[PDB]
Amino acid sequence: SLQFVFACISYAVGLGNVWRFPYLCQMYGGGSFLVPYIIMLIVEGMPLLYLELAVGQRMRQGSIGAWRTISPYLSGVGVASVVVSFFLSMYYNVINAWAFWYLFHSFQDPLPWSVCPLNGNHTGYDEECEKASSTQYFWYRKTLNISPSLQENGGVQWEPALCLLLAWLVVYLCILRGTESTGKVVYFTASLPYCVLIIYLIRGLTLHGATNGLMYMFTPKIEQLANPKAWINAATQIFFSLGLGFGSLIAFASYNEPSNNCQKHAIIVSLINSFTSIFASIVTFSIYGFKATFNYENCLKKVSLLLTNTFDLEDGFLTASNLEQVKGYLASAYPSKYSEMFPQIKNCSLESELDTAVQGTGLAFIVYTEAIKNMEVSQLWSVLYFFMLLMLGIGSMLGNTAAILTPLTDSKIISSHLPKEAISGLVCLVNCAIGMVFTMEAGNYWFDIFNDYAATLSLLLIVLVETIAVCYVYGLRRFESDLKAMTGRAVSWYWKVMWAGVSPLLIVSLFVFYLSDYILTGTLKYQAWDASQGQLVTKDYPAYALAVIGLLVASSTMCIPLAALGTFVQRRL
Amino acid sequence: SLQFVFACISYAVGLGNVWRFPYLCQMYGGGSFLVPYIIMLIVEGMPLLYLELAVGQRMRQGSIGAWRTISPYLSGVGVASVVVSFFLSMYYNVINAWAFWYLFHSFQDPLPWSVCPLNGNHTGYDEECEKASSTQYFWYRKTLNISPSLQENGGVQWEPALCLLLAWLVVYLCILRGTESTGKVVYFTASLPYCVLIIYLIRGLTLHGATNGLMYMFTPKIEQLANPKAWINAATQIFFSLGLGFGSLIAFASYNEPSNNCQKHAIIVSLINSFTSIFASIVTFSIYGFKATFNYENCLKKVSLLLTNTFDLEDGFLTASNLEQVKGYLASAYPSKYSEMFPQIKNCSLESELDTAVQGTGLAFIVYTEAIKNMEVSQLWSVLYFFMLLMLGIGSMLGNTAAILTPLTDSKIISSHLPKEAISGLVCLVNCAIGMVFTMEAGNYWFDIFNDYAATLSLLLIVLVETIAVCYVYGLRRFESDLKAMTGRAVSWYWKVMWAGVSPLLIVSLFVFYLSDYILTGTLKYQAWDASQGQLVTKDYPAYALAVIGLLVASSTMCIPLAALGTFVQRRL
Amino acid sequence: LKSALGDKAYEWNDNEMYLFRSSVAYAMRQYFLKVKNQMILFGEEDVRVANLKPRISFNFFVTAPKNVSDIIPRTEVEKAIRMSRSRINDAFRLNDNSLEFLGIQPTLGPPNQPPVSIWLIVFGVVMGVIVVGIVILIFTGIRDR
Amino acid sequence: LKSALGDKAYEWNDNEMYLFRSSVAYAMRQYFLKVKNQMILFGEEDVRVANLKPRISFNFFVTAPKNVSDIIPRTEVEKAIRMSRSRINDAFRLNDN
Ligand SMILES: CCCCCCCCCCCCCCCCCC(=O)OC[C@H](COP(=O)(O)O)OC(=O)CCCCCCCCCCCCCCCCC
Ligand SMILES: CCCCCCCCCCCCCCCCCC(=O)OC[C@H](COP(=O)(O)O)OC(=O)CCCCCCCCCCCCCCCCC
Ligand SMILES: CCCCCCCCCCCCCCCCCC(=O)OC[C@H](COP(=O)(O)O)OC(=O)CCCCCCCCCCCCCCCCC
Ligand SMILES: CCCCCCCCCCCCCCCCCC(=O)OC[C@H](COP(=O)(O)O)OC(=O)CCCCCCCCCCCCCCCCC
Ligand SMILES: CCCCCCCCCCCCCCCCCC(=O)OC[C@H](COP(=O)(O)O)OC(=O)CCCCCCCCCCCCCCCCC
Ligand SMILES: CCCCCCCCCCCCCCCCCC(=O)OC[C@H](COP(=O)(O)O)OC(=O)CCCCCCCCCCCCCCCCC
Ligand SMILES: *[C@@H]1O[C@H](CO)[C@@H](O[C@@H]2O[C@H](CO)[C@@H](O)[C@H](O)[C@H]2NC(C)=O)[C@H](O)[C@H]1NC(C)=O
Ligand SMILES: *[C@@H]1O[C@H](CO)[C@@H](O[C@@H]2O[C@H](CO)[C@@H](O)[C@H](O)[C@H]2NC(C)=O)[C@H](O)[C@H]1NC(C)=O
Ligand SMILES: *[C@@H]1O[C@H](CO)[C@@H](O[C@@H]2O[C@H](CO)[C@@H](O)[C@H](O)[C@H]2NC(C)=O)[C@H](O)[C@H]1NC(C)=O
Ligand SMILES: *[C@@H]1O[C@H](CO)[C@@H](O[C@@H]2O[C@H](CO)[C@@H](O)[C@H](O)[C@H]2NC(C)=O)[C@H](O)[C@H]1NC(C)=O
Ligand SMILES: *[C@@H]1O[C@H](CO)[C@@H](O)[C@H](O)[C@H]1NC(C)=O
Ligand SMILES: *[C@@H]1O[C@H](CO)[C@@H](O)[C@H](O)[C@H]1NC(C)=O
Ligand SMILES: *[C@@H]1O[C@H](CO)[C@@H](O)[C@H](O)[C@H]1NC(C)=O
Ligand SMILES: *[C@@H]1O[C@H](CO)[C@@H](O)[C@H](O)[C@H]1NC(C)=O
Repeated sequence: SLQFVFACISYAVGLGNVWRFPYLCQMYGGGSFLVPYIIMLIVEGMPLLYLELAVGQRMRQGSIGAWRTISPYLSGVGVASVVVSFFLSMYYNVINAWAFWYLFHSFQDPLPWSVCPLNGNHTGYDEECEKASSTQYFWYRKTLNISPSLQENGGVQWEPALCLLLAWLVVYLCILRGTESTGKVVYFTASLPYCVLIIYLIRGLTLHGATNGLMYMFTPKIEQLANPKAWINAATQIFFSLGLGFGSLIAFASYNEPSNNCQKHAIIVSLINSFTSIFASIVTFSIYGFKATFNYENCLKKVSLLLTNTFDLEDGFLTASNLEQVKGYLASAYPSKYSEMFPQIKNCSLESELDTAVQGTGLAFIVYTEAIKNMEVSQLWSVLYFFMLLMLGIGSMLGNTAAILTPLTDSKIISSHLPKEAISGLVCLVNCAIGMVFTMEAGNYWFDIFNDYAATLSLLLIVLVETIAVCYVYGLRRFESDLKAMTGRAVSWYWKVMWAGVSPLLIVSLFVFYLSDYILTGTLKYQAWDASQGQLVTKDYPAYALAVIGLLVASSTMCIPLAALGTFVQRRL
Repeated sequence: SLQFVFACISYAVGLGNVWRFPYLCQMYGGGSFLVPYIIMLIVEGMPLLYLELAVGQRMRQGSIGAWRTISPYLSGVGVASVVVSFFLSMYYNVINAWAFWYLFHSFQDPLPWSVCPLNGNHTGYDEECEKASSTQYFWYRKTLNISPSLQENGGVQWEPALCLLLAWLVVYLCILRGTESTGKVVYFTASLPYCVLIIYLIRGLTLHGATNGLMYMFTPKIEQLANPKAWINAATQIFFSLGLGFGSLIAFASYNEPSNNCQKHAIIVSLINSFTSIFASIVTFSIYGFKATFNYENCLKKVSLLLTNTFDLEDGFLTASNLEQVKGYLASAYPSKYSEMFPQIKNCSLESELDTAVQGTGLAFIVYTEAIKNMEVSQLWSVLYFFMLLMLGIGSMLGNTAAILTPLTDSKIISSHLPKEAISGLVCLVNCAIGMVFTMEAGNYWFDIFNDYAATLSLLLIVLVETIAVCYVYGLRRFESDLKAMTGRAVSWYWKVMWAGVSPLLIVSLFVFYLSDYILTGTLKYQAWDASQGQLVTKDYPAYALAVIGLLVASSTMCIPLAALGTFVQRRL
Repeated sequence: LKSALGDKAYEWNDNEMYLFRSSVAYAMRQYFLKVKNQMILFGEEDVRVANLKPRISFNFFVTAPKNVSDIIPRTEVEKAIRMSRSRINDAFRLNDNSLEFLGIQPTLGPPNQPPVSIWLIVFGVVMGVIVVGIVILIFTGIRDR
Repeated sequence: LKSALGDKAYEWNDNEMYLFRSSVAYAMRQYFLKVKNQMILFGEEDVRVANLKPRISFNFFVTAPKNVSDIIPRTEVEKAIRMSRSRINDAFRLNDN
């Protein structure tokens, strides 16, 4: 009966594990971001999930109902957890939208991203498609057509709008046909991702210069480990990938698990999450090292050609090594021609290029599409990989939607007029109509604005409130005795210390150091595309930027003290 | 519960249906052989099978036991039926041997029959491989190395010997692991042949000039319908393909079928046999018409090239049509050069070529291997088709072996010392050691000697004896009443007349006309390979040829009057 | 031309004959440089052409540069053409069957790569699994009697 | 040569220059026959070559057959080369890059 473990993996695997993790890893050197991940996981990944599953089996009640019965001070954590996932779903659906788009654009020969367009003269390729590669251009222009600045709001684009519409429609269909999609089918949906990842690992590992990718991803470079931004980002990636804080897990083990063990189950799920992350982040980086070394060799060959053309030299004389020697020998040759061309000599090195080659929030897309054009058959692997990604996305999507469809339908006041199908349609409708914003020309700016902050700050506050409450408002020994009574086992001091001792201190120390290094530099610069050059410049935020993040974080996690105040006023009459 | 019909097809499909039928069809014009087949099938194919299945359900006893209980005059028909299949198995196994061989020779690139060898000068291809095609050479030389005459016995060849050994070994394994191979697996083994035949039909139907093959196979040309040889050959092909006379069918419905209907079952099986034959004989002949028209176009282009080279003419001037016109215009041009080359002008026409292009007992091999080299991938379709053929062969093989393993083990005198595994090993051993003869250099001559006659004459005698006995020794009305009593149905006069009225007369009239037209011409000429030219010349039989066919037919069907005599002497003491 | 280039062939005017004479002169230069170690300046007017026909076909022969009575023997011209045939073909887009130098045949086409006649090893492994199944089955049969 | 033919390239001696001059003369003949409708007998000695370098590179220009002071304008040589470029490439096994 292996079905339980495959069901557990189904619970586990999401899209912050396969898509967000590689991007966030690359964003901070990789090797100098990987070790912090393991650290924060070992020290606050496991015990928090243990505690949450334990209290979920204990109370056997809804998210809001559990914290209502626990304490009066704890009325707003449930509604905060609901609105968090509510805000999540909107900007979460556009990823499925893009996967749909790339799938639809793969029924051809050749693939549209595989060849650059032509100029008006029909002589050479479009230089816009040459500064960027054959893929990056297709990503930032064809499917996005982003504006180089944020100040250019612009008009709504309609192809991604339509694709997002279809995504929301298929979401609605999957939710409307029952609150289940597993059972005798879990094997298929749980084995597909691993299988395609193995195939793509075999592919991307027989690619030249792939070793550089792994070498760069693994080496720890101790210069940004002293930056707490990577620390908080890793902590948040773990929190968001494990579904904690959202309340889906505290609600999953409510009408289930009479007296089974939560420690073993949670340990399996957390280990599988970490293994999925660390494995899926190896194929991408092998391929990314391949892309980096190819770009480097191309730069080298181009400058060698310019050199052998300008003065004169037997072809094949400046290949890869003697260049420097030649570079010297041509200095004393005739500097009256050498100095006058020196400002054109391109100066490119491998590690500097490998640092920033494909970076950005669309990393997975640009690297995978670059790897698919290198296959033997193209449409097949394309549609297979994109179907895998879309299926994982829709699975995570329905998982997220459960945690919001359930806690709104149980209240007997709101579900008196309309049944569930009606309110489900209304929420899908408002969700699409608000997420249309990312379809705008400068929509990816809103996307990267939303993602990190709305996934980080509110969740980090709610989890700390949950822990400090369950520990120092209910009593550790009381819950220990309750578990000893319900299951017949004694908790180890291992969790006894880790539930209130270390993690509550470490998380707030990291938060304070994050908010303190925020004032050591000033305001922040996000990104920009610079189509004229084809790289990622670092334009600054506009005025209303800070304001909109302020309202985001406020509306996301300023609800717990409001329930604390409501308790104060409801005790006075 | 569709399993019964697929079991019936399993009972039905053999190798005289897929391999022997196309060869025998081509041997006599095809269209002028197809209609006689339908005639003899409708008039004596169905009712004889009906009668046999009926009496098998009636007696519910062994082959020899049934005819022992029926009448005393009927003791030798069982042993004759046994020795017939015994003689069959030997020369039947070499086909599986050849299929194994061709399978083993298909794990390469390119396929060995696809390219001709070189000469010692390394300038042009071996002319031996050019007179014959790239396949015919591989068939008559590589896997056979036949001698141009029968008088050249020669030494034993060892590669086909070894392959036949492996064939007998796998026969022994399949028989030793139970007396069954079906059950929840019948779908696969019954659907494989049809599926591959559909694929090969789709292939061979998108080949240029394929219409000529079907057109030739279907048109009746009324010049050999007046030859009774085609008549007897078609009758025998039907008899041998339907497993009658061998006793396997009279024994199959013995420990089975308590009171079910035999008419419907036998009708289904006979219709399915005929449909399988007529369908499988369409893909081969489409491909064979393709091969014919290709050979014709090649002849035409070669002579056009010789013409345009010898005098002088703009290239591309003699393509396919104006040739005759040109052929005229070059007569008055300079006959002092035209007459002196006229004896070299090749004179080739489409129908004369299509008459004899691949004819011979290896027809299926030479045409299918020629069709496989024309595929997109080669090893795949090769091994698939040969595995299909080998599986059908081994199925028919175990079916044949059952009808001889059963009736020898029931006698309590012979099965007192040794169990079944021992005697099975002994019979496989003697069968291999006698079938080694076909491995000889001039072994195919022995093969074609055995096939037609041992499959025709003995079977035709045994069936007529069976019919005349069951009708005019037991009484038609008596058996009619017995069936009315056992099953509760009244036989139609349809079978009442056809069991003794028409078929007993027609079969002996055809036999007499066959043996009468044998003396209107004299002795017979069989075939010959003429490696020096690459066609099929018609060498005459040697002296001992007639003697060996005489002993074959005697030993095969001179056992019924011997039992009639044994009854005479066992009534005198 | 019709055979090789199909429905794409160029027409054969006299500029094609000029290019052909130039190709043959180059082929002779190369041979006399790389073998005889001399250096002779053949031109396109030392290749004499005769009997031009429409089915495309003619004779030619090569003389010394200015000594018109001096004719390079046939054997050496054949040698010099074997050496550079693959280049003269490419100059006209022909493939050694649409450009025949009667009396010169190409004979470098030998295919051979069977290491062990690999059919035999597959037969052997199949025979091995056959005999191991047979022995296991006679084992199980005679034992359980 | 090293770029195109890889580890198969021929060396470039003066017979290659002879063949190149012959190819260009043929290309000029064809153009003047199929466009100007004239018929001029250019030879391999009406293609003047200058500044031969080892990185393979030189200048050339074409004159009338025997009137050495008569130079075909640059534009017409470019036209005549566009017309037969795919043939000059094939003569040397080069691919337009
Ligand atoms: C991808 C994103 C979009 C996906 C797709 C979303 C679209 C789904 C949205 C569906 C919205 C409508 C759901 C239809 C449900 C079944 C329709 C049906 O059965 O109708 C029968 C039927 C429809 O009309 P018929 O044509 O006569 O059958 O309605 C009735 O006759 C029942 C009588 C209704 C009584 C009205 C009084 C109710 C309120 C009382 C006073 C309080 C007012 C507050 C109202 C509460 C509203 C919040
Ligand atoms: C996307 C956003 C998601 C939103 C989802 C949130 C859904 C639940 C929001 C409310 C949760 C916060 C709890 C606040 C406490 C309720 C206030 C109150 O009781 O009023 C005092 C109220 C008096 O307050 P006063 O106005 O100050 O006098 O007491 C009453 O007399 C009300 C009578 C109760 C009527 C029974 C109705 C049964 C439905 C209740 C179930 C709803 C809770 C869902 C929990 C599920 C677990 C089973
Ligand atoms: C490489 C992929 C993962 C490899 C592991 C394969 C699967 C391991 C199965 C887990 C074994 C547990 C089986 C069931 C028993 C439950 C365990 C238990 O009772 O715990 C309470 C157990 C009870 O001990 P007590 O203190 O005597 O009560 O707690 C412990 O003392 C064990 C502490 C071990 C800490 C975890 C192991 C690693 C810690 C050291 C630093 C690790 C470096 C990280 C680098 C990793 C690189 C990949
Ligand atoms: C590859 C060739 C295949 C060969 C397979 C043929 C196997 C059977 C061959 C014999 C069939 C011909 C029937 C001839 C009649 C037998 C002669 C006779 O009875 O002797 C008279 C014999 C007297 O003859 P006398 O020598 O003239 O006095 O009567 C006896 O007293 C013999 C005592 C009988 C002993 C019982 C033995 C039980 C085994 C008998 C079963 C064998 C028949 C198989 C049929 C299966 C149906 C159940
Ligand atoms: C591909 C074609 C080839 C396929 C492969 C074919 C090869 C299979 C052939 C197998 C032949 C041998 C079968 C072995 C059967 C099991 C062996 C076994 O269990 O032996 C135990 C055993 C073998 O010797 P062990 O090494 O002491 O075990 O034999 C005995 O000890 C039993 C004592 C035997 C008594 C002998 C007296 C029997 C006859 C009495 C007088 C009448 C004489 C007439 C004889 C009748 C012969 C027709
Ligand atoms: C094309 C593939 C085959 C097409 C046939 C599809 C399947 C047919 C299912 C058979 C129908 C029988 C269903 C069950 C009833 C049993 C029949 C029955 O009762 O028979 C006794 C039935 C009883 O009649 P009674 O004489 O009144 O007792 O006998 C007959 O009278 C029917 C005679 C029909 C003869 C067979 C049909 C063809 C004969 C005419 C010449 C045929 C030309 C051949 C050329 C063919 C070209 C392809
Ligand atoms: C690549 O390296 C060369 C050599 O270091 C750089 O040339 C130097 O450029 C700096 C300006 O940053 C000058 O101050 C130095 O004088 C230059 N070196 C010499 C020897 O003159 C070159 O600038 C680098 N590439 C780029 C794009 O800056
Ligand atoms: C192909 O057809 C031609 C024309 O019919 C044949 O030439 C005739 O051959 C016969 C011999 O069988 C002579 O008697 C005739 O005189 C020939 N015709 C003429 C016009 O002279 C030719 O023989 C045929 N091909 C072959 C191989 O025989
Ligand atoms: C032109 O070539 C011919 C032969 O190819 C040369 O004739 C030879 O001349 C020498 C002396 O001049 C004689 O000894 C030979 O016997 C001649 N050979 C033949 C075959 O007759 C002739 O000399 C050459 N002329 C020039 C100017 O080089
Ligand atoms: C050689 O070519 C030059 C120019 O290519 C010819 O010069 C022309 O001569 C005519 C009269 O002879 C003058 O009217 C033109 O003005 C001249 N052109 C130039 C550009 O000066 C010259 O005639 C040609 N010589 C021959 C013998 O054909
Ligand atoms: C060639 O195309 C370029 C496009 O950048 C254009 O600027 C230029 O004018 C064109 N040249 C001609 C001669 O049309
Ligand atoms: C690189 O330059 C050095 C210096 O002369 C030379 O020895 C070497 O062969 C050159 N390598 C290549 C590949 O040209
Ligand atoms: C060329 O090969 C053939 C083979 O038929 C042979 O008869 C002939 O002598 C060979 N020619 C030479 C010159 O070796
Ligand atoms: C065949 O010959 C006739 C007779 O002149 C001619 O009209 C026709 O074009 C020729 N066809 C071909 C394909 O050469």
